[PDB]
Amino acid sequence: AERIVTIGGDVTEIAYALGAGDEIVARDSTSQQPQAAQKLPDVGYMRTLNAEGILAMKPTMLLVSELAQPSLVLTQIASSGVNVVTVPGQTTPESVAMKINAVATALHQTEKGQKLIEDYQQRLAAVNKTPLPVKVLFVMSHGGLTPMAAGQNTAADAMIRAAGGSNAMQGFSRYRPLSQEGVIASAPDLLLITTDGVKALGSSENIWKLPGMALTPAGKHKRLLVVDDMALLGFGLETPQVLAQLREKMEQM
Ligand SMILES: [Br-]
Ligand SMILES: [Br-]
Ligand SMILES: [Br-]
Repeated sequence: AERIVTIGGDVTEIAYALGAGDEIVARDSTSQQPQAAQKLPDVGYMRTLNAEGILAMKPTMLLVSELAQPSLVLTQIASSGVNVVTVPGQTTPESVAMKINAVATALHQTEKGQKLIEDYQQRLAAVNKTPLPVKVLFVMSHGGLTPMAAGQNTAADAMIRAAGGSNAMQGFSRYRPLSQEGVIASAPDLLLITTDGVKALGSSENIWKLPGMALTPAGKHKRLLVVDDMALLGFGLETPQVLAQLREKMEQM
């Protein structure tokens, strides 16, 4: 009897996993999993929401990532009588269980949430996170906006560390434009990028034309790992599988 709008691909996938599929009426553009979600109306991008697009779906509940913007839109939706449930957005392996908890509590499925958490925790524990001497550079890019490198306090940094690797970029937080000297000094062994990042550059071969990139170990061997954006950076249920693959890629080298 509820009508749920879910915002954040991590959140949507969790809500489906807890059995709420029948009640989900719309989602945001970052929500493409499971495949059923793709058939639902799309209310806008998580970071550029508008109230009308959500209210048009006549929701009773909005399950929304803390990463959603603008915050004013959430306030407007709550004022309209919709139950707005914020889901934690911390980009850490500990955070996934808190996300499951938040959604399970809202859906009155605490028991199923506890089981999903137990499973996630065991899958995460099984990934080898012991340090490996491999440096990874993550590049974030847009359709025409300057390509950037991720430093600390980013989702990409957290994933690299959780797989036992080292971020090639050190000493700054969030993102900085790529420079030839900084990229060369960072000397990454592996280039990590999302599918949308490749789309913005046009092709994978354009990665190797970025500043300094051809003059790094990664560039010398065109060593790369391209991952779906929400799987790589979203900190959802598939986080252990992504970490296991990142670990394997670092090991094979
Ligand atoms: Br977004
Ligand atoms: Br990131
Ligand atoms: Br490769």
